Amino acid sequence: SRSSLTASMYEYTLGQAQNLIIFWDIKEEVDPSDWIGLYHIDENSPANFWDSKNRGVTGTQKGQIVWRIEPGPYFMEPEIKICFKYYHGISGALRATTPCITVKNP
Repeated sequence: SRSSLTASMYEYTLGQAQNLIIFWDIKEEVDPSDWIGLYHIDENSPANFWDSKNRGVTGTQKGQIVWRIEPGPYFMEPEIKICFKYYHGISGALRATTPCITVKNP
């Protein structure tokens, strides 16, 4: 079994009761420098200084963080394509990623 980063749903409409939970299940022995970064699917710098998961992803192998996708400065488009990315802090090596999540803005 390999390291995985899955999500409750890969499509979220803004202003719904249904929230998006991010389930990470990493088989690698994790470092306390690990994190999940929330970046827009954008043809730009692969650093993509963007949103992220805070405390709770601080080098934990497996767990979940539920999050309300609210229409803020990050969510301006009619359909915001985002992706969560669990990086292993050592070398900043991408350990796991979610499919491109379609955040729809009605």
